[PDB]
Parts: sequence; C-alpha cells; structure tokens
Amino acid sequence: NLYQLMNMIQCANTRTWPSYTNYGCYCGKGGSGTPVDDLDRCCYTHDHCYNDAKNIDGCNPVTKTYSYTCTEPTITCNDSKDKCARFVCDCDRTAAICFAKAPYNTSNVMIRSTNSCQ
Ligand SMILES: CCCCCCCCCCCCC(=O)O
Ligand code: NA
Repeated sequence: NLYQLMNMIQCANTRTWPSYTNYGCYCGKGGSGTPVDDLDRCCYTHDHCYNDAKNIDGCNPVTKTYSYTCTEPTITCNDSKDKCARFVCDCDRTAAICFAKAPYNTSNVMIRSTNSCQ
C-alpha cells in the first residue's frame, strides 16, 4: 500500500516523505537512465520488486493492503497466507531499510529529465 509504504519510510529513517518523492533517476513514479547513487539504486530495485509483484494474480502493489508492524525503527511483515500481501510488504520493507542506510546527496534532488536519466 502506497500509504503504508510511507510509514515504513517514516518508521525507519530521519528523512521525511517529500525527501524521496522525486530524487535521482528512479525515486518517484517510473524510472529512466542509470541509477545515480545508492539511494537511487534503492528506488531502482523497489521498482523492479513492484513489477514482479504484479505477476501475482490480483496483485497491485500500489494499492494492496498488507499486515505489518512498526517499532521505531524495526518493521515486520506479518503476512503468511496472502502471497501478494507478503511479496509487496517485503518490497516496501526492503526499500525503507535501504533508504535509511543510504546517504542523501542534495545535488541529486531533482536531476530528473535533466539529461543524465536518458
Ligand atoms: C504525498 C505522497 C504521494 C506521492 C505519489 C507520487 C509518485 C511517486 C511516489 C513514491 C516513490 C517512492 C520511492 O522512490 O520508491
Ligand atoms: Na520509479
């Protein structure tokens, strides 16, 4: 779920939401070019995770609601029986964690369509 994903990001980092809404070549809707740094690489993978998720019947990562738990900054996926809920939760979980780990370069904030993401 796009909103739950927001919270995993909230639950695992210091950096706010708009902080990722549009950063580098892949953080944000769709992606082009080659990832910029490793934070953008987090977004690249997330993306791909979402594409694979779509390979599950009736599975829309973007709107699927799963069961997860947060205890700043640890987050857990409680889905077992719903294959889509779990695949998507791990997708989002892995991203949040990936984000908290990566450095935040302020010069990559809006290089979109600017030519490096061909
Ligand atoms: C206010 C938040 C809603 C934004 C919806 C806009 C488009 C791209 C959104 C999220 C991408 C997060 C990460 O870079 O994968
Ligand atoms: Na993207």
